[PDB]
Amino acid sequence: SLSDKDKAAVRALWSKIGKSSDAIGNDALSRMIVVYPQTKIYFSHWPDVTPGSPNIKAHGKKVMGGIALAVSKIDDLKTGLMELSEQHAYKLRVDPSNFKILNHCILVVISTMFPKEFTPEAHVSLDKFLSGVALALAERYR
Amino acid sequence: SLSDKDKAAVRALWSKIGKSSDAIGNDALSRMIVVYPQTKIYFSHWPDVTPGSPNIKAHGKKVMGGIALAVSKIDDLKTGLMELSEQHAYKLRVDPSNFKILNHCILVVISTMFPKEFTPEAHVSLDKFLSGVALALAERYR
Amino acid sequence: VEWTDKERSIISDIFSHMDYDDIGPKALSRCLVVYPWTQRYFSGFGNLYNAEGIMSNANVAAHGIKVLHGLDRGMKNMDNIADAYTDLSTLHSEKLHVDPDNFKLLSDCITIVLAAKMGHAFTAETQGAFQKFLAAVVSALGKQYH
Amino acid sequence: VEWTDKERSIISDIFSHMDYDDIGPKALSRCLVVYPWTQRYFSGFGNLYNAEGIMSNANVAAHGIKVLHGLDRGMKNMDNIADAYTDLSTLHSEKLHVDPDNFKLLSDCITIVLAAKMGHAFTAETQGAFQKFLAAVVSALGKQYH
Ligand code: HEM
Ligand code: HEM
Ligand code: HEM
Ligand code: HEM
Repeated sequence: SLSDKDKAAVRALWSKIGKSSDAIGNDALSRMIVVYPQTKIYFSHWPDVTPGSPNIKAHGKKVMGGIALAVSKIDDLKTGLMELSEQHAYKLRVDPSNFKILNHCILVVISTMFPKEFTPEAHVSLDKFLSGVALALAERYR
Repeated sequence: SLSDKDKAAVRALWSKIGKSSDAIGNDALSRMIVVYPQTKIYFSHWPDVTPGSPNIKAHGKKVMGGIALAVSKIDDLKTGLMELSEQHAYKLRVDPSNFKILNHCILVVISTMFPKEFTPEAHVSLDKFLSGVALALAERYR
Repeated sequence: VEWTDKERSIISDIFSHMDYDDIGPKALSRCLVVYPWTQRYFSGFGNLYNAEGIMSNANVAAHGIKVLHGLDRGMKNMDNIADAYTDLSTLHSEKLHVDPDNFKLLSDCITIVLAAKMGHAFTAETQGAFQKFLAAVVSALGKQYH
Repeated sequence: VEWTDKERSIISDIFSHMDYDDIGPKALSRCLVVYPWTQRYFSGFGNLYNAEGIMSNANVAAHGIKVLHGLDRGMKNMDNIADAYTDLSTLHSEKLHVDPDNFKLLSDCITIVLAAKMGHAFTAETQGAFQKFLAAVVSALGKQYH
């Protein structure tokens, strides 16, 4: 679980990078689909599922919006993300191994954009937070 | 996280098998050391680290005692197992991949001893509970 | 994999005494219940409702038997597990897109169901040989794409 | 692994422009900080205190460079990754007893440090080739025992 120190480092980081969250979400989602092709089946209903794609761009905005929600609900992730856990883990039955993949790609994308701010200290807390997200999303499976 | 249904099924199961917990702990620990040899380095300081072993027997009693503690503290695993998380994850730096291994071997051992009571319904809740344990034990690493 | 002659005999005894009609359906059933996101990969299976739907669903049973029969082939060819599984490895990790982590879950359910059938006969050393076998099979199922 | 000629060129460009003295120490440092149980496997390393101990510990640096040089050998022999790693696979998964899951953690830290160095040049397709490479290396490091 996160410490008040972890919470503060996530808020301060998000404070620094959240301006570019639209580009972060597009980029992180593009990379998950290219580097981890097994994930493309969840978006097979879109006409264009390649990095340029208008659909990836619109949906990455939405995913970074869910992260922004987890940041503001950082003290109770389980309740804050219950609607989203319902959607993924109940309806779409997204296989949870895939949440670690998207989380990895978000870290790569932040590293790519904010190398100076993405220090190892910021990385431990962002990594605990992102695993808290994955865990909150996995709540409704069973 | 566990539901009141999960909690009740764990208590009822533990109620049925807890008589034989000394044999469950010896057996589960014997199997982890034989089937998953990478785990033997944490007990290299014992003179005998083979299934018969007097040391495995005494220590399996202790591990099943930690499980009995998690059952009685089932509503807040994080706080109930904090001393043990300190011991493993801080002091011994046990690598957390190993908690899933010991948990698997406990399920095999219960299945071996109480096939009738180890139904699939009992298995989902016992499996959520054992992962809650592993997660509570991993609390102090970082 | 380098196999011992003791391992060959254990693995052969195990398979030779297994009832595929009993183990396969229970292993798969249980996997679909304990790890319910795995139900997603099975398109056309029917009324997969609750836990007693799955348990007596004849389609899940049918399919549990095909899984044990797929293991039967690696048992018969232990020095060449990797290549006897190219067909299956290709379907599972390129036509079905099943995450590798799941072969590991099912394999854990086959072990648990086999431990409840064999009881005390399912010793640590027996478990150690069967586990080495299945880790080889699991390894051969993902082998295709990285 | 079946490699494309585009993959061969990407992987070769990457390595050819990497500063091993910069990447290796930062990747390993970061791995020891983000996943601190990995510090356990490193017997004799010294004062591994806090985060700025680890970051400027010359022994961790020294060792970060050996890891990148160990990758350098698989890059030079891509059609035979598996067998160029028997020495290392044997030390890591039988003399050191390092859980396979950890090669995956370090490999993720090398990617993150390499993404911060290359910036926008570290494209999805670049990432896709490097990841395929490292999954092959990780596969070759555990390959020894099941
Ligand atoms: C960081 C973890 C994730 C977050 C924060 C997240 C967030 C979201 C949000 C906010 C939505 C929109 C919900 C709506 O429109 O009602 C969504 C939809 C969706 N998510 Fe995720 N998600 C995550 C992980 C994943 C993963 C790993 C996958 C699959 C590989 C996935 C697959 C989907 C799909 C298929 C949709 C529906 C889009 C459509 O129907 O066009 N999600 N997600
Ligand atoms: C279900 C998960 C586990 C539980 C409930 C558990 C419980 C315990 C308990 C109650 C003790 C005794 C503490 C004391 O004597 O102060 C202990 C000690 C220990 N545990 Fe665990 N443990 C678990 C998992 C593991 C794993 C997976 C490993 C390593 C592979 C491990 C390694 C050790 C060691 C090395 C000791 C010290 C024994 C000695 O010094 O002789 N534990 N554990
Ligand atoms: C780990 C050991 C496994 C083995 C030996 C195995 C083997 C098989 C075999 C023999 C078939 C029969 C299909 C045919 O004759 O074309 C099959 C089908 C299938 N298996 Fe597996 N499998 C394994 C694990 C898994 C897992 C973990 C999943 C996850 C969902 C899975 C999903 C499927 C699917 C979706 C099919 C296709 C059935 C259809 O055609 O509708 N398998 N597998
Ligand atoms: C994943 C990619 C990895 C590669 C290519 C790699 C490669 C190497 C190399 C080249 C050495 C030099 C030793 C010698 O010359 O004898 C080494 C040593 C070592 N590595 Fe790794 N390694 C990797 C991952 C890991 C991980 C994840 C761990 C976890 C702790 C680890 C633990 C060690 C240890 C304990 C040593 C021995 C140093 C000593 O002798 O004190 N390695 N490795």
